[PDB]
Amino acid sequence: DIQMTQSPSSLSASVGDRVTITCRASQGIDNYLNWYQQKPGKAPKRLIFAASSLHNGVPSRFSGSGSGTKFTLTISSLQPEDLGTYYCLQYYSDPYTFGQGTKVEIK
Amino acid sequence: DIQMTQSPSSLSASVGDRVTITCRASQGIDNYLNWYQQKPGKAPKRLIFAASSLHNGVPSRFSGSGSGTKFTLTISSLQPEDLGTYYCLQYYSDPYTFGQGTKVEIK
Amino acid sequence: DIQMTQSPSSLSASVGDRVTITCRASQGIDNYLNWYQQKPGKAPKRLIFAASSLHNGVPSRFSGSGSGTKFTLTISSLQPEDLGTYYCLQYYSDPYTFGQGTKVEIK
Amino acid sequence: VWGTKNLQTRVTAIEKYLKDQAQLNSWGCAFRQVCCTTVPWPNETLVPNWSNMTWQEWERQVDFLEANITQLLEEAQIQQEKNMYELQKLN
Amino acid sequence: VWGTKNLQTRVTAIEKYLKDQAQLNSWGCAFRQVCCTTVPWPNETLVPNWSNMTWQEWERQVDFLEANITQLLEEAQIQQEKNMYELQKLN
Amino acid sequence: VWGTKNLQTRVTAIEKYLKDQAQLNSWGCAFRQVCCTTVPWPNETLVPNWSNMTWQEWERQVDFLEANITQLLEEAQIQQEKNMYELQKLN
Amino acid sequence: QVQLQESGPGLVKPSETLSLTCAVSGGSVSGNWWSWIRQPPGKGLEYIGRISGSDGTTYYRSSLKVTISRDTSKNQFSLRLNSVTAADTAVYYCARKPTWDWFDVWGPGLLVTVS
Amino acid sequence: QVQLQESGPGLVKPSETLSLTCAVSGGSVSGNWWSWIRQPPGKGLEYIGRISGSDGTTYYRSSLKVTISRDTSKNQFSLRLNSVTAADTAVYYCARKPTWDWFDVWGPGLLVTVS
Amino acid sequence: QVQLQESGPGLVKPSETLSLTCAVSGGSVSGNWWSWIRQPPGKGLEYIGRISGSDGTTYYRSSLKVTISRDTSKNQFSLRLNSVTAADTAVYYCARKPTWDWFDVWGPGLLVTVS
Amino acid sequence: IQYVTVFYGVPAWKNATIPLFCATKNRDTWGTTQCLPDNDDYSELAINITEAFDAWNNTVTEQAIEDVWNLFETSIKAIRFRYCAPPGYALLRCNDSNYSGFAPNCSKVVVSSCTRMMETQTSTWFGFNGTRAENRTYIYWHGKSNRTIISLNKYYNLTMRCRRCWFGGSWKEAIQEVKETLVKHPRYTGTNDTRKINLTAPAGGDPEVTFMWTNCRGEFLYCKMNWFLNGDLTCNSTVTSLIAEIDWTNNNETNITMSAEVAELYRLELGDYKLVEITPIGLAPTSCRRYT
Amino acid sequence: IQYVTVFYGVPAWKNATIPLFCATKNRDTWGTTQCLPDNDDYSELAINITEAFDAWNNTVTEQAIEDVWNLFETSIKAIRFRYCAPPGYALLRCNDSNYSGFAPNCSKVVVSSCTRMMETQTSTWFGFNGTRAENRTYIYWHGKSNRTIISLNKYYNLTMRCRRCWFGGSWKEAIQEVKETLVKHPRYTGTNDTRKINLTAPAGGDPEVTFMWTNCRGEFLYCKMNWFLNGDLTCNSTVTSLIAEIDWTNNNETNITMSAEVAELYRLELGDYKLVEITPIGLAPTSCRRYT
Amino acid sequence: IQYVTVFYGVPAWKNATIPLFCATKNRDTWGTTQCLPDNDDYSELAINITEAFDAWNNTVTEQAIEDVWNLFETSIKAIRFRYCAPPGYALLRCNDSNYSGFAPNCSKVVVSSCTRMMETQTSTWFGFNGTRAENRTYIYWHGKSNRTIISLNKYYNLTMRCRRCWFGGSWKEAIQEVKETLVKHPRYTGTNDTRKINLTAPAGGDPEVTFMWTNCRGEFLYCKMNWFLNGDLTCNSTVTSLIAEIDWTNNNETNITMSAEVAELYRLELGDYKLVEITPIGLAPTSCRRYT
Ligand SMILES: *[C@@H]1O[C@H](CO)[C@@H](O[C@@H]2O[C@H](CO)[C@@H](O[C@@H]3O[C@H](CO[C@H]4O[C@H](CO)[C@@H](O)[C@H](O)[C@@H]4O)[C@@H](O)[C@H](O[C@H]4O[C@H](CO)[C@@H](O)[C@H](O)[C@@H]4O)[C@@H]3O)[C@H](O)[C@H]2NC(C)=O)[C@H](O)[C@H]1NC(C)=O
Ligand SMILES: *[C@@H]1O[C@H](CO)[C@@H](O[C@@H]2O[C@H](CO)[C@@H](O[C@@H]3O[C@H](CO[C@H]4O[C@H](CO)[C@@H](O)[C@H](O)[C@@H]4O)[C@@H](O)[C@H](O[C@H]4O[C@H](CO)[C@@H](O)[C@H](O)[C@@H]4O)[C@@H]3O)[C@H](O)[C@H]2NC(C)=O)[C@H](O)[C@H]1NC(C)=O
Ligand SMILES: *[C@@H]1O[C@H](CO)[C@@H](O[C@@H]2O[C@H](CO)[C@@H](O[C@@H]3O[C@H](CO)[C@@H](O)[C@H](O)[C@@H]3O)[C@H](O)[C@H]2NC(C)=O)[C@H](O)[C@H]1NC(C)=O
Ligand SMILES: *[C@@H]1O[C@H](CO)[C@@H](O)[C@H](O)[C@H]1NC(C)=O
Ligand SMILES: *[C@@H]1O[C@H](CO)[C@@H](O)[C@H](O)[C@H]1NC(C)=O
Ligand SMILES: *[C@@H]1O[C@H](CO)[C@@H](O)[C@H](O)[C@H]1NC(C)=O
Ligand SMILES: *[C@@H]1O[C@H](CO)[C@@H](O)[C@H](O)[C@H]1NC(C)=O
Ligand SMILES: *[C@@H]1O[C@H](CO)[C@@H](O)[C@H](O)[C@H]1NC(C)=O
Repeated sequence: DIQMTQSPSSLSASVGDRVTITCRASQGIDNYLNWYQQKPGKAPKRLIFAASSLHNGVPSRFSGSGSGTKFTLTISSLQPEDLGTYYCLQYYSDPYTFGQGTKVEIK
Repeated sequence: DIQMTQSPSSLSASVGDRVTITCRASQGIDNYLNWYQQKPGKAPKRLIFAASSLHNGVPSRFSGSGSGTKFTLTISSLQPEDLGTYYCLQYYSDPYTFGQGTKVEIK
Repeated sequence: DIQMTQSPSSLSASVGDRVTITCRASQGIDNYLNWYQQKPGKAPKRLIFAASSLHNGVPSRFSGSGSGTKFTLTISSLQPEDLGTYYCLQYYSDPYTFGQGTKVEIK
Repeated sequence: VWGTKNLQTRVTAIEKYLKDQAQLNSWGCAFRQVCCTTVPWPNETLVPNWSNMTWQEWERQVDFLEANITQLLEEAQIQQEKNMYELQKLN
Repeated sequence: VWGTKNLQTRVTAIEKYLKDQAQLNSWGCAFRQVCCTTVPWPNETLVPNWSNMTWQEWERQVDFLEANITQLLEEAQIQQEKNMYELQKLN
Repeated sequence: VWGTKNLQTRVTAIEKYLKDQAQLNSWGCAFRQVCCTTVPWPNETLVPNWSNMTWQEWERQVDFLEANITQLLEEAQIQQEKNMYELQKLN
Repeated sequence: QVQLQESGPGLVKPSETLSLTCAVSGGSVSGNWWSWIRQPPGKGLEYIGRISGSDGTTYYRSSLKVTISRDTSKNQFSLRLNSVTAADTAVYYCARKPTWDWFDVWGPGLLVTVS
Repeated sequence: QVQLQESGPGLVKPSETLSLTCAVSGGSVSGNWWSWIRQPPGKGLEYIGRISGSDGTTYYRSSLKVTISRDTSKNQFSLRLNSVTAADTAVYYCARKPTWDWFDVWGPGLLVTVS
Repeated sequence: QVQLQESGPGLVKPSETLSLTCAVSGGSVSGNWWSWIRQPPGKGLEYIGRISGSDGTTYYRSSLKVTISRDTSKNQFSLRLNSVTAADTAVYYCARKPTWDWFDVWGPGLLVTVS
Repeated sequence: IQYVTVFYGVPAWKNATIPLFCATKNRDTWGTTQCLPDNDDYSELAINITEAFDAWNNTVTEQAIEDVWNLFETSIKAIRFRYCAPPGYALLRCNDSNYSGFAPNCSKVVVSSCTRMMETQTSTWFGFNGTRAENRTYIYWHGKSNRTIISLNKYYNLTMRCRRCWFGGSWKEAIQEVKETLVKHPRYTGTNDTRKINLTAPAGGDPEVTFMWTNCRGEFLYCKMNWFLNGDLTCNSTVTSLIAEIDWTNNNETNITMSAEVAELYRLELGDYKLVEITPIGLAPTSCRRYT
Repeated sequence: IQYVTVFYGVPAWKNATIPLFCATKNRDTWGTTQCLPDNDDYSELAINITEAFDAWNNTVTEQAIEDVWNLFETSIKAIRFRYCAPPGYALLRCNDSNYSGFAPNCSKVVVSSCTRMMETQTSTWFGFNGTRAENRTYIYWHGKSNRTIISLNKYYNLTMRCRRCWFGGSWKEAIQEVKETLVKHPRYTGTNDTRKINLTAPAGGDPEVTFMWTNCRGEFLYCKMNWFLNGDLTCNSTVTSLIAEIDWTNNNETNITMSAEVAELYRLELGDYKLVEITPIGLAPTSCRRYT
Repeated sequence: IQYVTVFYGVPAWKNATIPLFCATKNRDTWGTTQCLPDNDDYSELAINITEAFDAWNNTVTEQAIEDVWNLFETSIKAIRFRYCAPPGYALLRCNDSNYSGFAPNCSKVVVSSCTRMMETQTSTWFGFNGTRAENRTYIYWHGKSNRTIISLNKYYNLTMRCRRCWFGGSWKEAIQEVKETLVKHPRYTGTNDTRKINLTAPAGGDPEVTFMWTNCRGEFLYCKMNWFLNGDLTCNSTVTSLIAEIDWTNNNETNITMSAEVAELYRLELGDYKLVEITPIGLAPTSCRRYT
């Protein structure tokens, strides 16, 4: 079993700024990561999978990267649509370890 | 002068297995190696020369590699034709050092 | 401020030999170097600039190189035209540091 | 005219010879016989049976899916390559 | 003849398609959309206004200077590349 | 017809321009002016006199040997390149 | 492309069988890797099991002692577990397991509650 | 392309104003970065200041307390300094500042002498 | 391509001259690098000398004090040594020295024996 | 230091002169003429930068006049086609409403992968079906010649009927307005045009100038037009243009020695098009540098 | 994760339609016709995968009928040639013995870089030299139409001699066997063919149908064939095929309104060939990934 | 170890046979003939290595004889052009002063991107304007035939005037010197040529051999040349060559059965040129090796 350290769940940001969300890997999982965004009382929808593989729905704002031990998620801009909770999923090994979720509240 | 350490002269193997023969280099001879195979009471014939340079007579079973300090010879399969004694030759410097020969006997 | 160490100002050379002139950089100036050659009682003229960028006037005899901390100037051959004083100029930072000049005298 | 007949065949061969090499060499691989790409394979359940399967049959099985996978190459090449230019600026 | 009309157009496209790709691929960059070169940009005072400027207008502003910058590529490629061959000989 | 005459010359130039670049770019070197290959030179006793010798004369001296050296390139490229794919699988 | 829908009781007392059904329309349950995940109101996502419709693979987590059937019938599947624990109550979601493919869909789910 | 020429007094007593003029022909002083450098008879080149004709930048060395004007008039520029020091006497050269461009020209200059 | 053949006495008493001849057919002895190697019945291959037909190079091992001629005559060459030692008796093979070329041939050789 | 950087695919183009491909709908035109299939695409994008335009010197029309004549010669021994450029080539059109042949400063210009439909008619002294029939009236003027071609509005329709030509086809209200704009045409030197103008026919002599030439299913018609100014196949005509060579010898009176050249008719159809070769090479300075 | 991997040179092909090159031995055919030299290569390899085949819709024959007619027109104003595909193109043949024009499920198919020798003959009502003369008798059948063409075995040889045509050339034992297989032909609806069949000629009217057309060193022969059914140049003929349009209006009797089209004769020669464009692009999933 | 190294752009070439492009100054030659513009470039570089040369077997002249004949045929239904090779192709010339058609060991040979100016003249029994008019006299000799063609020096100028031909045009001093060099020509077997030689015309029979053929603005001139040996358009001629077939049957006497073939005239113009295809591929051994 391994432990995943996620970014803080509390976030205060202004429009036009860059938001970075990270969940660190304990070892070399070899970019088997996945990401999701669930709205309040609604089902999640995929945005980026396999670390770096764009999924239809957002042109460039969502773009992850990283391999081996270092992994990061970079967002160029913040928009009203981006809101809710974020999770990162790993499935290299049988016992999955999940994040704490980010209760994002914009202002 | 340098000393060459060869693989054991005694070998027992079964059909369908991989046979690896190695003679280690004392320093960076820079892949001036050569190989030969002499049948009992018959002259030797070249199989692979200059570490990795295929010679006509065998499609893929004989294939060497390695450079600098590490050198190896890998054979994918064993066949009835492959039998006798094996030697590796180096000529980087004036005083040549030879192997002990492998009295290969299949079963 | 930084200090530049230049090659000796005295030089004795014969025809057909290679002449190397070097002025060492204190840190990673990132190849912002320039060179000049002033004749006695006449204005200097550029020969090589930006470390490696040929200037019209000499086909191949003048050719510098080097980046980061190491910088050198190599001349394949010596000719009667090559004579006078040599300097190397850096302009990465506001306070410029210059060389001592080479009173080259051929024989 | 037979003269136009011979000329028409030749130019078509060149016109074809570069078109495939024009579609190729823009994804990232110029002339390498086999090379890898960062795009994941969709629908892993459609893994082909490497033992009993032929190239001719399987290509037409994924004809409907060819037009979708090829488009993703354009975004992959430009996006990944572009970011490298800014990274080296600081150093 | 209309046959020669159609044929003349096609061969011209290939003739053009490789000529630019012949002028290119000799400087050092084969098919990379954007790549850097060691040649410094002359007359730094002519830096273009990236905000209010268009590619079509600026290209004709430096038409006189195009013939000079392109020649320096030939010397840069062969000279730098050639020296690497002798360096590896000793090792 | 003179129209076919002009067209025949042009298509031949492109047909030649890619054929040599088709024979090349499959050995491993695409457009590099000079590059090295792992194939040893046969018959070292035939080393050319670099001082007094010309390219035109020596090429026809080894015409009989050209057909043999070129074949070995095909095996060298595929065999060495293929093994690299399996090596990276474990890591 | 697909119009996933589901339904459930929504009222289960403690220590009774848990039954939840998710409907599959426009696709075959066999040949697709399915899984069940629940969202606790306060905690995050937790993996609780996996099942493959091809029947060639069967991988469960050896901490919950739970099994899920794959009866085709009319292209439907459901969860089976007994003696529901208070800590196990959560909002249950039905979806295919996350994989490295472009296709993945999830159902809104419904809340389970205990006294 | 260009035919730089200059002139000067050539005889300045200590503690008088230093005036030297370098003429520009065939080019515009504005839009070009100019600088003044002097060659001591025994010492090497030393940087003493910089000035830009665009007027957008002004960078001097904070060790000589000297300023240089850029009056266009008829495409000419000169140096201005007072109370010349004995150690400051040298052969003055007029030229554009060294940059990473193919174009750069220098003037022969003239010698300044003091008692 | 080539049909190397050789012959020898096969019966040499200790302390007599050693003579062995290897014939060359279809090729020129000059312009080719030749060497002599013997195979002891129990031990492996050992290098004993080298000779070049071009006459520009002459490299021997400074442990056996042995020399080999390169007389062309009718495209033939032989070995010359005196006072044969008991430990030096072995199966002698004639062949070109190993090089980095596609061409290399060896002769069957014949056994030398001493009392 | 800013080093030279090469860019591929940036928008840049120059003049060009090459033949074009086929594009047409109807088949059975001389054994299909080895013509490519036509794609239904009239899309046009908006561009801001101005581009030079011409109608007499453009090479696009020069090929049409030779191509159309060659097709007619085969008959001796009515189609609607189109030209589509290959990759790396594009066609420009000036959407300015005040186009008169010379628009070096086009306010809005569009880029199209293919031209429009065009009609081929071998006729003199009149402008047959055409394609530029619109509500706006304007006349082209040559800068190097005073030579011109007049476009006719579609509101008049100038009905014509020919048999075996009997026609009123005057539209007195129509001609009054159009000629008053020829005075308002961007240049009109002297000849105030105060209620005095006569369409003087070419002087006598050569037969060709004396009588017109019109084709109706292969008929060499030679009739007299003197009346207006001063079983059996039937056909109509919808006039849309008219060729004329304007000249005057004095400010008091003007004589219109109208021309009879057929080549100019096709030039009006494609007079708002030019072929430009796109150069995707672009060089810009950047601070980046190549490794070693 | 299995990432997409691109493969070059894997075997894959689709339909194609392009002209072919020359290949022939004899020279002096209209100034060599700019035809390439011919290579003696009839090699064929074995392939397992089935491939669709056709004889009426294939584009290879469509060019031959136009090419052969163009050659004859030059005479107005006997050769053996071959078509060899360029690189990236190949020709397929169905080696199944039961080929009858439609073989969508060919058991064994071969790939050849060049086609076979073919003969050009402008004749009607008969099948001249041909190349498919073999010991097997079979008849092609159209699925959309019922136009048939009958191949003739080489054992009969149906000797013909023409002068100035006098010929027995019946082979009563030969015709008895072949027609009994036309009943056994894959489809034969009604008309039990129990010892009753007549080769009814086309009804009167147009001269072309009434009399045949045969060429012997440029001779427009028009003779009568009514007898059998109910210095000076000399030539022979070795019949190998025959065109026919099979039609029936009642089960009791059948009338064979044989056709006289010349294009079908060449189609039989190349009826077991198709042109396929080879696409060397192949995409497969692999666990490998590119560095950075 | 020396490993194989590949070099690109090294000088190496072989024989070649391909058509050439246009190059000419004057326009209006059959609608411009789709001919490229001509560049004023007669530069030539010096090369040391010898190269084989030929005048009868070279393919460059074979295309000229076909091209010139095709142009004349259009008249039935005077220009100065040039051939310029494309990239990767070059033309060689032997600058040796002793060139006589066979120069396998040319001492100095030059490489040129384009050939020289040439003149086309359809004439027999004489050599019209030509381009090899020089101060040196020499005669070409075939190894596989006696067939010769004689170049004439420009000093004599052999003035000719034709009207409606009246001409002295003997230059008795000129013929005495040139024939004495035909004896000194590299080979001359027997027939010592001691003050006895007669230009015997071809024996009677066919009309073509009996009378010459000369064109002057389209005139089929057929006159008699027997006198010397034993409003209205006017034209001149400047003789520069002469075709002849030298034959002898005995050592005592020799009969010159001069030929009348027109193709040989153009061969002399381009007889010192050959087309070579440049192969920029070169393989050399080097001690270098590729990384991994
Ligand atoms: C990603 O890859 C997967 C696996 O390779 C693909 O899965 C296939 O999806 C198609 C979808 O059309 C499936 O086709 C469907 O098959 C159903 C059952 O077929 C099998 O049924 C029994 C089950 O044991 C077998 O014994 C039998 O032999 C059949 O093989 C049909 O019922 C479906 O029909 C439905 O739709 C029609 C209308 O189209 C209705 O009229 C019907 O009533 C019914 O509702 C359908 O034909 C196919 O079976 C799947 N393959 C496998 C192996 O299961 C995905 O398609 C592919 N793409 C993605 C995921 O986007
Ligand atoms: C690898 O590279 C080497 C070196 O570059 C090549 O060596 C050459 O091999 C050819 C083989 O044909 C040699 O040609 C032979 O030359 C013999 C002698 O020639 C020289 O003789 C004296 C010796 O001093 C010189 O003074 C004189 O000037 C000559 O130069 C001939 O006798 C041979 O003829 C034999 O064969 C013919 C039939 O072919 C018989 O009729 C004759 O009787 C005779 O038996 C032959 O012509 C050549 O000399 C070699 N070069 C050198 C420098 O020695 C290899 O060929 C090449 N390829 C390999 C190894 O595969
Ligand atoms: C092509 O053939 C012609 C002969 O028809 C060659 O002409 C020769 O050209 C050389 C030029 O290098 C002339 O050399 C000159 O000699 C004079 C003598 O003093 C010298 O003063 C000049 O400076 C020059 O070196 C040579 O005279 C001339 N000979 C003739 C007979 O014209 C021509 O050189 C050939 N082309 C090449 C590239 O060599
Ligand atoms: C042939 O391929 C099929 C794929 O559907 C596979 O199931 C089978 O095992 C293979 N082998 C055979 C048919 O022998
Ligand atoms: C437009 O470009 C010019 C460049 O000369 C610049 O000065 C100006 O600020 C830009 N912006 C405008 C005109 O709004
Ligand atoms: C020329 O080349 C030959 C090669 O056979 C060489 O022997 C000679 O030394 C070279 N130099 C000369 C001939 O001056
Ligand atoms: C078969 O031939 C008959 C004869 O008239 C025709 O009526 C019918 O349409 C044809 N059908 C097919 C399937 O060929
Ligand atoms: C030319 O004359 C010579 C004199 O012997 C003769 O040998 C040669 O065969 C002749 N050639 C021809 C073309 O007859």
